[PDB]
Amino acid sequence: KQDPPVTHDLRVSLEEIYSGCTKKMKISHKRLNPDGKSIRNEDKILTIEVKKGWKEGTKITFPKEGDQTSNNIPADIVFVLKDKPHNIFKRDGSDVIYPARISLREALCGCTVNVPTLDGRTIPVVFKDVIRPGMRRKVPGEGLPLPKTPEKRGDLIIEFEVIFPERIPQTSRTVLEQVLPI
Amino acid sequence: ARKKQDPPVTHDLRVSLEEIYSGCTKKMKISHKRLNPDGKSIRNEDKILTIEVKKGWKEGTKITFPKEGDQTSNNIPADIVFVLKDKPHNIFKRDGSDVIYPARISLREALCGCTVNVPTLDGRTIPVVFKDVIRPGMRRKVPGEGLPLPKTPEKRGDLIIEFEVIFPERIPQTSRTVLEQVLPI
Amino acid sequence: GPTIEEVD
Amino acid sequence: GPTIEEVD
Amino acid sequence: GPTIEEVD
Amino acid sequence: GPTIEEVD
Repeated sequence: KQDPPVTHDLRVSLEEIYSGCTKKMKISHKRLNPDGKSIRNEDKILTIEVKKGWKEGTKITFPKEGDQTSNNIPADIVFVLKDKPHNIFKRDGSDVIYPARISLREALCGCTVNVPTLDGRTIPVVFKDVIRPGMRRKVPGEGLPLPKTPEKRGDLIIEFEVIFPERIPQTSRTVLEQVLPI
Repeated sequence: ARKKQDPPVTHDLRVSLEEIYSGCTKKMKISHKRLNPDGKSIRNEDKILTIEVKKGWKEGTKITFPKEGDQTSNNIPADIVFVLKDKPHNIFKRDGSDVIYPARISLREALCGCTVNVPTLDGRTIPVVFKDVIRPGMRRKVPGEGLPLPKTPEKRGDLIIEFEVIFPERIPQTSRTVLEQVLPI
Repeated sequence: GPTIEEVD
Repeated sequence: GPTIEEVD
Repeated sequence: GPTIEEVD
Repeated sequence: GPTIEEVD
């Protein structure tokens, strides 16, 4: 009879996933006293080395490190890696999505998007085909290191949102009726 | 001289939107073992279990027929729990007591004006005219054209038109020079 | 005859 | 266990 | 359940 | 020095 696993969410930010980092988690668990008179309280440091590019849901288990409130086997402590909301990107496995907003005019007459990168630069990507709503374009190798092959990286994905007007003049309306494909 | 109860058996009850709209009856035939007169002998029996599906019932509604499970000389037969499940509908999508009508329109229709004939679950058709620009994902509520609220079926949710705006695969340079001069800033 | 547990 | 099927 | 907390 | 079970 071993206590059922005790689960703790380990919130890591995207920059931490990018570089890999260290997390010290201090537990206070209950431990039978050196003499079985008391169930005491004890501190311990559990150090998790977050590998570069690990994915949400990765399990880091420290066996038997839960309470000994019982005369039975203490539960495993299982740290579960969660992604922390980013203010620019949305993570996606080893890819990072960049949401980019454009005018309808830009979606059909072309644009430049100056795309932020993980290392705080911007990358020009000019567009010259129709940009549909929800269209993705990969910028290869500008995502997160692949946790297994961390010399190699995934990609950065540009996902488009196309901003329409409310009002269109009469002349524009007649023209767009005559000229639009399908 | 005590018995003891088997856990409930679950069974899905799949029901279309139109059937949720109006109500219906469903007959489930259950074949189960029953304990004879003598408390020792066991027969197979069939029994019809009739479920009046109420107007507007939501997915997950439970309809329990107590002790309709297999009987032993010894047990309390299990409850048979029917759980209501939506049948996917090929046109509508269910959202509680709202009904979503995905309407696919070209970017032409989206920018130039168009008209959408909204079908209703009971056969009617409601034309809705859009004079202004329609955006991707745009919703337009058609009041009271949804399902009965199940606790109060005099009452109705809404039908929501939700637009997907289809863009062309390509635009030839000749078009783009023309588009450029007429699309707003 | 059946008892109904309703979804709100 | 019991067998259940829908009927017309 | 045991208390857990990040530290430097 | 935990056991690591990975998402792929």
